[PDB]
Amino acid sequence: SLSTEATAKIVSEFGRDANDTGSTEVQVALLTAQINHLQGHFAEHKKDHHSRRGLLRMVSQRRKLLDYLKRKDVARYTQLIERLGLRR
Amino acid sequence: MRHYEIVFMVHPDQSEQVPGMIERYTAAITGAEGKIHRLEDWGRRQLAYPINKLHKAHYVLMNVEAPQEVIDELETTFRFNDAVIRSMVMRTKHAVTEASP
Amino acid sequence: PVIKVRENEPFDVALRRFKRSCEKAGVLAEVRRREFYEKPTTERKRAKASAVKRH
Amino acid sequence: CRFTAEGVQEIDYKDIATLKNYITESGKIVPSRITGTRAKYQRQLARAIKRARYLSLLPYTDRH
Amino acid sequence: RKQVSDGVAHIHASFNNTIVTITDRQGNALGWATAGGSGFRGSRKSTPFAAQVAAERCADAVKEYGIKNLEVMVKGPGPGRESTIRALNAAGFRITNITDVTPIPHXGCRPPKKRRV
RNA sequence: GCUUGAGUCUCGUAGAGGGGGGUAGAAUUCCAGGUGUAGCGGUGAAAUGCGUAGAGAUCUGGAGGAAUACCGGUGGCGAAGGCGGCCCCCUGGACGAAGACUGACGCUCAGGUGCGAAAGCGUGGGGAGCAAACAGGAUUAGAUACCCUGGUAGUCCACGCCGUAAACGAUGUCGACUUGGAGGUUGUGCGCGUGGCUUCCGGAGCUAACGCGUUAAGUCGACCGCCUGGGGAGUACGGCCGCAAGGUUAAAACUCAAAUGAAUUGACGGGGGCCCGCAGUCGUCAGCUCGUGUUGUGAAAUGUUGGGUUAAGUCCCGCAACGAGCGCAACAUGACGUCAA
Ligand SMILES: CN(C)[C@@H]1C(O)=C(C(N)=O)C(=O)[C@@]2(O)C(O)=C3C(=O)c4c(O)cccc4[C@@](C)(O)[C@H]3C[C@@H]12
Ligand SMILES: [K+]
Ligand SMILES: [K+]
Ligand SMILES: [K+]
Ligand SMILES: [K+]
Ligand SMILES: [K+]
Ligand SMILES: [K+]
Ligand SMILES: [K+]
Ligand SMILES: [Mg+2]
Ligand SMILES: [Mg+2]
Ligand SMILES: [Mg+2]
Ligand SMILES: [Mg+2]
Ligand SMILES: [Mg+2]
Ligand SMILES: [Mg+2]
Ligand SMILES: [Mg+2]
Ligand SMILES: [Mg+2]
Ligand SMILES: [Mg+2]
Ligand SMILES: [Mg+2]
Ligand SMILES: [Mg+2]
Ligand SMILES: [Mg+2]
Ligand SMILES: [Mg+2]
Ligand SMILES: [Mg+2]
Ligand SMILES: [Mg+2]
Ligand SMILES: [Mg+2]
Ligand SMILES: [Mg+2]
Ligand SMILES: [Mg+2]
Ligand SMILES: [Mg+2]
Repeated sequence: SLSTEATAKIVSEFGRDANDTGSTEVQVALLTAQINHLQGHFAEHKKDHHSRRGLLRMVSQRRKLLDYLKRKDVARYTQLIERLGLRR
Repeated sequence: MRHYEIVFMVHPDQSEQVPGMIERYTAAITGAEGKIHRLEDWGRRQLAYPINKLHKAHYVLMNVEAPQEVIDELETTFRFNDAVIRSMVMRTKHAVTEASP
Repeated sequence: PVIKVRENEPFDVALRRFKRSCEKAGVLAEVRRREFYEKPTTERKRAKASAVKRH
Repeated sequence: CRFTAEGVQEIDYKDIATLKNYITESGKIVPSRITGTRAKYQRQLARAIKRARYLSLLPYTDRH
Repeated sequence: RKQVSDGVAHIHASFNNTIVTITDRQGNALGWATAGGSGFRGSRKSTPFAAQVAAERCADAVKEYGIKNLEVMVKGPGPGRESTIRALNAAGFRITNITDVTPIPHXGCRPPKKRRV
């Protein structure tokens, strides 16, 4: 999983504060960081199906949070996907 | 850094080579900004069963804080040293300083 | 199961000490268990059955 | 259970004097139903014994 | 005909037969007998009595070596585990040790399939 | 807008969760050599087989593969399939404590997509043990079997395919609510609490019954999947998928008046326990019944079972049964019935 330090950085960049761990932007940024990190794992470990199920849950959760944010605030949504480099 | 507990046991004829090996292996670790929390030379003990005809071996314990690569490097040294008949490297959660049984 | 026959001990006492060491170690039951292959399904069924009658 | 009573956290593979209480003379690990070890400590004990056996601090069997 | 004060009796007690082999303590065989080669075939071969007679005849086979004391290595589950050792005692050997040496795999190889009798 | 559903963060906990790499000890087989000598092996009994060209046994050295005794547990983990020596590397989930944070972001899900035991298939490796096929030996009326001696695919590894199993709790997922008892396992607060997971018993209720019973098959709500007599048939045709084996979707004509579930009384078993007998009929065997009560929706059950004891349902003691009749016994005598004898 993501380190305490790497997590704390992401909360600082995308959150309102260090305490603001709940915001959709932070949550999406955290999921994105771990999805990107795990690409190296699954490149090496192609038949780690059990861990991949956890990755696909991260992907699905991110998709649901982005869809929530899109319909709640299109502008924040647009900013976020630019910063994180997501298609949608 | 990660905390490791290392046991290795040396061929009883190379018991006199062990002080040089200990100071060499600790030199490898200290050079990587690593720490030595414990270092016990248990000396020649009776083996519970024969390992490669031998009935005794010279045990050395050391608890170490280091990067994983220098530990990986130290395991390859044990592999390719015929004096080192057997070794075990174990992750520990915390540092261990206090003396063993 | 390894008995050293102790001094001024008769042979029956030596031999029953060997018998008791064997039954404690469980040699013959382990041999009889390993004579034939038991499918894992059969093993689990046996384990469950023993448990249901233990309780 | 001694390990619970005596406040033990991690059973040490190096503590051969302790481990010898939980093996038979054949070298086999004694069941928890005999010794009254708690399940959590029985698992630690089994691991400790298997490490000790690897390092030839304990025998696997009474006939090497 | 060399003298061999101390020896080892190896008892191979299978379900079908008993082989008694007396060796020196290097494991060089000095003499042997079997339940099958002692006037017992089929059902009688796999009995404690046939194992007794095998042990008696093995003691006769090693008469000239002057073996006085024996260790006993017992191997297998068969009917001639105990009766063999009693016979070696009756033959006038000093039994010093008794050891079970039955092979037990620590898992090992898949055994043959169960018989559907 | 809100924080109660859902989610994020912090600290910690247990775990055969997964992927990769390394390594240990036991054992089997094989090879080489020593000692030793007539058997070994196998079965119900044998024989095939192995062995004087020195087996089997025993000791020493070596090679190689596969699986990890004990621990071990109605134990643990995983969506399911499944996962078990030890060590390291990479990695998924769960749970608890105390807050902080987001602010309905949720539940379910046709089509879709992924994962999916074993066998099987492709290419390349590997091959100890085991073992479809196959061969021989037995058994038998025969024995294309069961048993024995061998033994190839396969079982193992890499990568790809297959997509099925009594893939089962034969029980879809999510949420709420509704008496108890005894355990297991794993957290945590001060003997006493409080969470998670799990096993057994049982209450109301439910159920055709069996049973289920806060882990519901109870009481409700949301959404999905599926059924509509037995066969024909999960078959044909068509489509799609597959290297193939085949999978998946899925009819009709025709045919029967049943098929089926659970439970009841018998009878029967090459099921178990306990007894008896020189081991017209069954059989002089000790049985067979009824009234009333009670239990069950009901067929029925109880009594008549049970602990003892007896030649005996003989007698005693217990018991939702309480009594009674025909038998037993007592004073040759054949209970209710059976064989359309
Ligand atoms: C008209 N309708 C579309 C029918 C239908 O609903 C079918 C179904 N499975 O529900 C068919 O299979 C149906 O579509 C269909 O395919 C039919 C058939 O294939 C055949 C064939 O091939 C040969 C004989 C009879 C039939 C059949 C009577 O079963 C056909 C019925 C078809
Ligand atoms: K080495
Ligand atoms: K949907
Ligand atoms: K083969
Ligand atoms: K009923
Ligand atoms: K559904
Ligand atoms: K019909
Ligand atoms: K009645
Ligand atoms: Mg066999
Ligand atoms: Mg983990
Ligand atoms: Mg692999
Ligand atoms: Mg397979
Ligand atoms: Mg293949
Ligand atoms: Mg075979
Ligand atoms: Mg066969
Ligand atoms: Mg199916
Ligand atoms: Mg299953
Ligand atoms: Mg099951
Ligand atoms: Mg089903
Ligand atoms: Mg679970
Ligand atoms: Mg119940
Ligand atoms: Mg079909
Ligand atoms: Mg088709
Ligand atoms: Mg009656
Ligand atoms: Mg009467
Ligand atoms: Mg009564
Ligand atoms: Mg009368």
